[PDB]
Amino acid sequence: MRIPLVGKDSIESKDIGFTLIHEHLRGFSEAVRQQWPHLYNEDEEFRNAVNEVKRAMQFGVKTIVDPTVMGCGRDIRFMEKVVKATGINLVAGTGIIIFIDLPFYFLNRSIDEIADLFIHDIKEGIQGTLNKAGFVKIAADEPGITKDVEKVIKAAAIANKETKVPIITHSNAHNNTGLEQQRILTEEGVDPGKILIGHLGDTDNIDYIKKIADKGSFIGLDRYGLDLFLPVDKRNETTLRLIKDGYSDKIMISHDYCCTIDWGTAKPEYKPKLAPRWSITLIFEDTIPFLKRNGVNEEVIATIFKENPKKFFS
Amino acid sequence: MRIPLVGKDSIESKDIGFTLIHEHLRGFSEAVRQQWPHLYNEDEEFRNAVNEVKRAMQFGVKTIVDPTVMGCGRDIRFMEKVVKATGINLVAGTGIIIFIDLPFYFLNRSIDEIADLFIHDIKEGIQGTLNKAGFVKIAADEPGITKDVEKVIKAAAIANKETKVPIITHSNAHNNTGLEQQRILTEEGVDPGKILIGHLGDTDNIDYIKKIADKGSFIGLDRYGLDLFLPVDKRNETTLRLIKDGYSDKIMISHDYCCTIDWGTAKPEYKPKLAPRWSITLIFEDTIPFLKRNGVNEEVIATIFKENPKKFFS
Ligand SMILES: [Co+2]
Ligand SMILES: [Co+2]
Ligand SMILES: [Fe+3]
Ligand SMILES: [Fe+3]
Repeated sequence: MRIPLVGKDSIESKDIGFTLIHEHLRGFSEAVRQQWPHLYNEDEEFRNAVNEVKRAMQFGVKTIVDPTVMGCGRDIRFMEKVVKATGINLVAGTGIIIFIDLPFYFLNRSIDEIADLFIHDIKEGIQGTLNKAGFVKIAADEPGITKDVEKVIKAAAIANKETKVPIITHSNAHNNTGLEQQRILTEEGVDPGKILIGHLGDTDNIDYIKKIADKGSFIGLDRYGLDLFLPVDKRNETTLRLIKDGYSDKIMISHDYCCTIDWGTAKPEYKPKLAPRWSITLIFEDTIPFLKRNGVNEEVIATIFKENPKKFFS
Repeated sequence: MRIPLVGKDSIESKDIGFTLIHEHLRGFSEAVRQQWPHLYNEDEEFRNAVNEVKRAMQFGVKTIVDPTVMGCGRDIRFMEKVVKATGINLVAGTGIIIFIDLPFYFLNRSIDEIADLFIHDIKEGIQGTLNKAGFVKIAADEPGITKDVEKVIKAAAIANKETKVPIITHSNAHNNTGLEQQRILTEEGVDPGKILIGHLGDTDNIDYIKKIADKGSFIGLDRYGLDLFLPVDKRNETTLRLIKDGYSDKIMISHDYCCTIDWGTAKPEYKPKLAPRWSITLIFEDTIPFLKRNGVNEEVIATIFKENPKKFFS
């Protein structure tokens, strides 16, 4: 019974079914929400999350993997309520999202101490519940591999070696952070096939993407719907090029959709094409249809959304 | 009725009495505590805070100012319970402690939006209660005045100009951050006498300290008890030198004691003199007695602990 699920008994990885590997039921900054609760509306967040999950299930999604962790407001009790309302298979994780330095708590603390937090969540449970973490999430972005970023990467390696759960990353597609994450993890003894290097869909530098896939890790053509990083069409072109080039067995596709996020809204940009609705089902309305009529068959779709997650969690 | 108090009616500034201007009932990283509650024990924190406050009151402390804000785990409900248990006058504040960048929430948000959070806490109340903030707290440290640090400083200026509450700072005594905070705030129209530049007691560069006091702001000879920054004796010498040099009317003394903090414990260092017990009453056991027998009279003590806080909040 490999994979722990929020609010359910654990399931064998072979039964994961059609999976969205990188979605967020909700995201927020823990410190801002604790200090200024007036900014938030949990009931609206809950309604939005339930609606999106139901829509995903209507398109045949069986399992959602939610890599919300420390820094983005992971709340296992909110997740379990969404499960109760929908019946979705939901995989929660553990980890830390930082781009520069760790919080003040971590002053004078070792990599082992950080790893112990992840292992606690995997083996004992999350936030005082018996819901266990099924993967580790880590990050790097524009600042690159800082001292503290490297500490978290190495802690994730320790957690993987002890518990065998896979690792999902956040990277910046325009620097080499994804490649660096992969290298540091594999040097620490992590199987490359247990790593998903995230946010690679943000670039059309296909050689960089192929380099990571060729080293053995899954490539996250996630953020489907955020044209800020790269338009859906260019993403689609990149996705289609990778498929016709033979990389289906390394491709993971998701939206990285946040049913509710607290980030300020950026300046809008309007293109000659009307922006597709970023949602947890955009790949069913745009990407998958775009793919199909470009010649890619059902077996490729099954590889990306079923076989690849199965392997990842196997 | 100038100064709001946690769990009490507001008091006139003239009735503040003997005040500890910079103490923490509790500190923690919001994100770490939300994600790994197993690391914390609120009942122990509560017992420790109540014990320390009671001991302070036995030495004649009437009012404690607690500059725990976003980044250090401000919790108004915990504070109100401590008030109920002790009867202390407790002044809570608003603000943000960052050293480099703001949390992800603040992407694409203006200085005005940040100021609005502080003004909400001052005028409406803290964390969904009717307990209001009586000052703004801001920080800068080893990284200096970063873009985001400057945004928070300017937001504090807006809050002060609108509400007239004073500003307490965290600075690094070994760079010019305190001087920079003072300059930026005064350029934005903040009265220098409404600013306390914190952590200046960490240095024995008296000329730097005098420079800040001479520009009109209070000088925080806080961290009494943390020999890491500077031994008590050297602090005492610095404090005594400043007094005999005429700076009593700018000096503010506190411990910056945290009844419970979640920071990892640093490598211990042992000096020929046994380390004095860092606590909220160390100045009653060491500093004030050290001062008195060095010739400083009761009027100086009243200036530092009564008249100066009165002015600050007037
Ligand atoms: Co990400
Ligand atoms: Co400080
Ligand atoms: Fe994400
Ligand atoms: Fe402090």
